[PDB]
Amino acid sequence: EFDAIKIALASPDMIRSWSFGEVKKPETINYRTFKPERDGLFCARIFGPVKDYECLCGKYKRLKHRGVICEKCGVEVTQTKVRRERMGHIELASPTAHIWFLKSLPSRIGLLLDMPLRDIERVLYFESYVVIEGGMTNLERQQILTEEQYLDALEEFGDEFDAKMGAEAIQALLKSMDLEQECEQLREELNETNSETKRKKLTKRIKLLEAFVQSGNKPEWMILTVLPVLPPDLRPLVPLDGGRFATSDLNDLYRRVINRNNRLKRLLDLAAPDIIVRNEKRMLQEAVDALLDNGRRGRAITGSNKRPLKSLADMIKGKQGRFRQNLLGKRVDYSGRSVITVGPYLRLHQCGLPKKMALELFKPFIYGKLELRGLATTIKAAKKMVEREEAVVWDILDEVIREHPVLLNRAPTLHRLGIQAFEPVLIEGKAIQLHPLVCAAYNADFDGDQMAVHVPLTLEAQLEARALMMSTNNILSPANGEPIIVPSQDVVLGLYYMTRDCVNAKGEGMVLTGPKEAERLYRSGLASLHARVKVRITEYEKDANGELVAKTSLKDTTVGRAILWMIVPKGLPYSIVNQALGKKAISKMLNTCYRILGLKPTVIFADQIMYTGFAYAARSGASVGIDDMVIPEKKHEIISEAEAEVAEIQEQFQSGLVTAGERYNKVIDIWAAANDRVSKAMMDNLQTETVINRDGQEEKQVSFNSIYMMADSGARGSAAQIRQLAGMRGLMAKPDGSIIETPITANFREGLNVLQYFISTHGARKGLADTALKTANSGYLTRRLVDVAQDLVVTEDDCGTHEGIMMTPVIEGGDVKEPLRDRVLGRVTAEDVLKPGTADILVPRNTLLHEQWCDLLEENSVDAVKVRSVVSCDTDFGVCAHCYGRDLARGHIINKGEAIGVIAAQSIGEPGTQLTMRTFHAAAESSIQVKNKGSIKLSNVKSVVNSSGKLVITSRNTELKLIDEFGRTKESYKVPYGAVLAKGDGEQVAGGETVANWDPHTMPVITEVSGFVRFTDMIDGQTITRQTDELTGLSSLVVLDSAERTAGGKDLRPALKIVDAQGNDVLIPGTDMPAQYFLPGKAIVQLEDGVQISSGDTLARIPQEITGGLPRVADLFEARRPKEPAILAEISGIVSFGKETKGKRRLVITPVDGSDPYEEMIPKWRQLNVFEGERVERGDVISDGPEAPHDILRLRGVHAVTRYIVNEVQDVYRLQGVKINDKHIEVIVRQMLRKATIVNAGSSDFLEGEQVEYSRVKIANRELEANGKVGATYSRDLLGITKASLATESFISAASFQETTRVLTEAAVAGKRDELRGLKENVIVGRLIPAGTGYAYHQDRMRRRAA
Amino acid sequence: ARVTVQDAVEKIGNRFDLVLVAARRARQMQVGGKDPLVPEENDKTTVIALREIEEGLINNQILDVRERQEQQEQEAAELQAVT
Amino acid sequence: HARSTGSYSLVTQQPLGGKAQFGGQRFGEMEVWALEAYGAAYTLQEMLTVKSDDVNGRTKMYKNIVDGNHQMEPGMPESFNVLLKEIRSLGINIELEDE
RNA sequence: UAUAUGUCAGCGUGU
DNA sequence: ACCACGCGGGCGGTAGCGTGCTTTTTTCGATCTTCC
DNA sequence: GGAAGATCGAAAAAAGCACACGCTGACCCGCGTGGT
Ligand SMILES: [Mg+2]
Ligand SMILES: [Zn+2]
Ligand SMILES: [Zn+2]
Repeated sequence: EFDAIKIALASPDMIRSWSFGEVKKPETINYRTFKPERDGLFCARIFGPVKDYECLCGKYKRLKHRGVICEKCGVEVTQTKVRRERMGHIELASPTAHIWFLKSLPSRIGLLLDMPLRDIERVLYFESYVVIEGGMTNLERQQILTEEQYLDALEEFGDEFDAKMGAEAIQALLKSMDLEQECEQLREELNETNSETKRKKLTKRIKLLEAFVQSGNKPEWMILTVLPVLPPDLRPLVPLDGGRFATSDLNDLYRRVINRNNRLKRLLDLAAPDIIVRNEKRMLQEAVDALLDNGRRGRAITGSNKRPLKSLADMIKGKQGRFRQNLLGKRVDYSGRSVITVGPYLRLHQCGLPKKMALELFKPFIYGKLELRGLATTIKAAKKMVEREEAVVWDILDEVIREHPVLLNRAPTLHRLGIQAFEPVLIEGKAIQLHPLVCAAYNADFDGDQMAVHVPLTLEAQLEARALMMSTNNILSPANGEPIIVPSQDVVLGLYYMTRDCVNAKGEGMVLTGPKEAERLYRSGLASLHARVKVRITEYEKDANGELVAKTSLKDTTVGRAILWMIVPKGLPYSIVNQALGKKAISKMLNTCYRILGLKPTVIFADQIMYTGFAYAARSGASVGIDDMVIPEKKHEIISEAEAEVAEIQEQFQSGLVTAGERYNKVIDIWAAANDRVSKAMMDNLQTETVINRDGQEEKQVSFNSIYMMADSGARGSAAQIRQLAGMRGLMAKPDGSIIETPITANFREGLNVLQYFISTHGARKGLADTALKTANSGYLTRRLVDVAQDLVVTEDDCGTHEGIMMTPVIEGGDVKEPLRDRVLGRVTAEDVLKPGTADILVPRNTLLHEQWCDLLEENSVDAVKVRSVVSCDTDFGVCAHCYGRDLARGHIINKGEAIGVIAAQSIGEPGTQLTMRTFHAAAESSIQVKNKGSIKLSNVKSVVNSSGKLVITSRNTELKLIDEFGRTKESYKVPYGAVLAKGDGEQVAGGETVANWDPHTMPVITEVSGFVRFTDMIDGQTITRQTDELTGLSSLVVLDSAERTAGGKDLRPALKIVDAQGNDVLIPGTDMPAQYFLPGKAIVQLEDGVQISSGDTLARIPQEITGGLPRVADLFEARRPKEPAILAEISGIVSFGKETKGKRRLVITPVDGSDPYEEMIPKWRQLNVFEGERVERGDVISDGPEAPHDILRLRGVHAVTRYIVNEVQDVYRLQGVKINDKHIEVIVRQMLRKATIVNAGSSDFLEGEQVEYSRVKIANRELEANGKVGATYSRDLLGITKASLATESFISAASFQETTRVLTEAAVAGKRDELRGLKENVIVGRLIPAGTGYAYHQDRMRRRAA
Repeated sequence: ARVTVQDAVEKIGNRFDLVLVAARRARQMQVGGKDPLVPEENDKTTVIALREIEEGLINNQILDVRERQEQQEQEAAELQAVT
Repeated sequence: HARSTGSYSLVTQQPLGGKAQFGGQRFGEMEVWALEAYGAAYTLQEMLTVKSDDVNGRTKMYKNIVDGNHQMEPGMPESFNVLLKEIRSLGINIELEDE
């Protein structure tokens, strides 16, 4: 019906056009008869009849009189629903300013009138005068005059100047001005001006003027003369007990406005004095402001409840506004809610629904079936029968729920799997029965959790539930591709107990014909479940053709394993069950079953596994007792030894040999060692406590202790918890993070005294408080991510782009967190991968890397692979399947129409709770040590050989890589400047050897040539001081910076020169400039004048001197500037220091051949890594510190900033052991990089300084190039998630997120038109979203619009 | 009965237009009074449509061809009645 | 709690909330995002229009279900109309373009 | 399905 | 002379809304420093 | 050599602060002022 939504400010004529009448009285209800009053807020003549097809007077009360207006009372005879649409208007006696265009920064009135907002407020609220027309006098036009100044001007000139006071003056000023003349004058002033602040103000005003001119808006329309009113049905008077009626804030505000307007009218008609009418006008303006926005200016008007009333703006914005409370989310019918219990008999696709819930939810279906089958003749009869709960009603209910899926959803819907479709099964009781295997997907436990159920109605919804949202379809996590259906607590324990062996059990050593005989023997009691026997196993394997071929053989196994083999499908081998089946073993067996056979056999196998595990866990009867937590007999001895050691340390400290800090460190180390020894002894005792007499000989076997069985099987518990149960609790930390000297040496089996419990309460409370406070931050971050990535869907198959990002394994000096296989798994390559050293292709250009391709890549020792990335997708208004990659939920490539952005946002947001928010809390090693054996490679290094033959680094950014024999870069290290090298490039090294040593305390100055040292331009007492040492007494020279040096020493630059025997400088090898080394401030020199030095000798020494998980993730995704950002070189060239001003250092970068327009003002306390005359490239660190993402994008490109962001986010998430694919982070990064600022206008019409969408620039450039014209140059800009979300083409999405007032004001001023492209806009409107099954339908619309 | 739709998904190949095709077939059975191409094992309309989609008897092209044939025969019948 | 069809709100014409008064569960923002993660286009449309706001849609859906036809008419949700009227009550004009 | 007449605060529960 | 609409609704005090959050934007006053 | 543009820092203002569910309390009223 409609294709787009247009928003603009309303003219008084159009406002009058909307209204069906004029409201002139504040009366609402007679309160004697409930008929509405005439000409009031509730009026039948203006808005509509109260009753359907009835007249207020009562002359006409039938459909036959439809559309004819009565003459006695003037009430049209239509449906009463017209009261929801018809509006009215109020004719203000005096003009009133609109608050949304008044106090919403930037102030539109102030910006357009170019005069301060406080002057606007003063003249508007009737406190001063402003001149509409200055005239031929000294008074300027836009001059603000107070009362006595106005009187002086009036007595000076009676009528030469015309000054008014109030909103009428503002309206006259807005109307008198000319938009085109002002715009051209502003443009010609901006062309000649040069001030940056003036340029910004002028361009902002130019943008506002152009927006006003292009649209049909008029400035005078920003001052209200006619006030629209809401339809009565949208502000109803809710009836209450008796004659009381519910109060509505909007009604009170409208009544106050009407009363003020009537009083002003009666004062104007009576020719009241100026003071009274001015006060009335001011109070009317305040009332209108309160109606539009209560708390925007001044104190909000309070009602009878001693609280501010809800204005029009208050009920549209915010979390409780119409956008977020009734449009994006809403209450639905055919829904219920109940607690959840566990149903062990249910299948993976089934759920248990109570009879009453199903009867209530499926009522219309029961009515229809009863009417069809003839048990009832009318709807009333069916209602009575279902109320009486007849026998046939139950049969009908069973019939209607045979294959009708129901959507089960938990209250926190963190990710996609929070709502799933299940087949209902009628059950008694009052609690919903949920399948255990899906609980991990729901993050639901049976401790009192509740779930909601929804009933799809149409055939399409049922088919989507069956095919898309069914439980069986959801088997892999979309976040990382890991399986989501794994046994957790009892299945694992049962399978572990069943698949175990005892060295001497009942019926051991016998031979069985097959698994059936084993089951018969176990059930008959003639054999034990752990008896080691030999059974005849027939296993089927898949050949090359896929046919199943059987192999029958005698296998040495246990009775339990043979019994479990019965439920294993035919295609699987016997090696999976011939072992103790823990959680990992069961997960691996399920993965193999899924990989070999398919989906349905995997589901059946999982159900059978759950049933068998539950049954045999029940049969085992495993229980936990006080005797199961065995305390080692050596714990007392270890504790006594530790106490003796700490007593000796305390005695040494009292003697004075060791100070407090090192004594505390040694005590902590001793207690940690004691705890480790106790834990090791307890684990050794527990793991093999059981000893069995086999043939009269004692034999050691794995213990059958229930606690140890639970720990080993992986059901519940871990090493730390078992250690706390049976060993000492270890050291504990104070709330500030400091470790307490005395640890908790008491087991949980034993008694913890009061002090130990009080100590542990600190950590317990800290953890609980962090968990409680994490939820709000996680939810806010998830909402921001969902918004910023709501409109991204797959709309194409292949861009054809040859660009992409290069993926390599991540290593930081000792560890390989993520090998290449996981990084490049399921991603389409961007270029042919050449075989290393042969220049032969290994994989084609556009092949998706599945498991076989990854195996081929890893077997050929490939380190770097360039793959297509979402951030490099050439598709506009969406991405492509090839550039995105394989879908993580389904192994195949992703399909068109999938909402990748929402999935990515949910996948990132969901593990937010697992992170940490509260901040937590030796010196850095001075040398680099190699942990493996391989070659050494040096990257970005300009080194020199010293006198001893060692190599010293003269480059700031130097990479030292340890490479294995296969060419894989196993280790990476960052070598600092002025670092000596034990071994050079290309030389093999042994494990544990040290290859680089350096001093981090101070930075030295290294000479690249050898010769005598000559001094240049230092004088004692001006630039250098020769200070004697405290003990040696040698006079070393210290250079003072600009703070200490005098004016005479300002231009004196200290320098050291390397000279030969002649006495002149030695020319630098490869550089015409001679060897000069300038000494910066606070530089200490030890060598004396004329001392011969070799290459690499240190001329002088310069002395040299976080956030948790969720805050760091939020800062990274918001592109927040760090407190002390690293200073980077904008352009490549030589460095030079200029004159110092403002307590700052001047930096000049001189390119080899280019111009020199770039200068920098480094803060004084910021350390300078670069020297006086070194060469630096683009994106080179001048001052150490955190790197601002904007600087990285500006100086290194999109790929570099994307890599930095994904690396930081992945590091933060991996610190907590969370696996998230990089596709989601890349999608978020691409969504952040959506705007670009022009540089050269070119043939395009874009303004030079304008910032516009990147897709629009790309389309315009493509169109211009297609015609042979020239394009436009652009620079991409980085925006935060909220900033990018607000700055989007669709104003509906921006207004529904946050800052609704500002977004709506800007859209109204600019006259923006929003086309309904995206998920949020279509959800708000109510049509099908352009994603998923509806996506194709939307394409049809795109086909119809073109035709 | 039906527990998974993987074979139907691979028969269609997208899993998004499969829902649309199954919905069209189910509407044809339930509203148009058509007859299933598979034995009716008391299953629901959607399950029957998916089951008959699984063995390749129903797809978008087949449904379009049958609709075109029905339209042409109805047009021929009404033209003969008019004449 | 369980409700097929019951009383509706006045201003928004949406199902009431709570168990003391017959009301429906709230399909919040997170559930909408989860549905958008799937295909779930028709399910979302029926949750937003047929089941909550579209009064004509509600009547037609109930009649169709009673008549044995599982087909829905999307229609126009009343919440959007209420929001449009609320914005129009200010000095801002917002309208739907048929072009 | 349209039924009898629901809006704001404060407090609490589970993730 | 008593009384029912009415209306706005803030406590406290020569007014101003503050005392234990974080981030972003704008504004102005003071200081510098650039240059013709 | 002093006016104007650039810079620094303090201050003021605005906007944000997860989801779902349950319960209870209020939905008058008091001066005041002209109408009678
Ligand atoms: Mg729980
Ligand atoms: Zn009448
Ligand atoms: Zn692409």
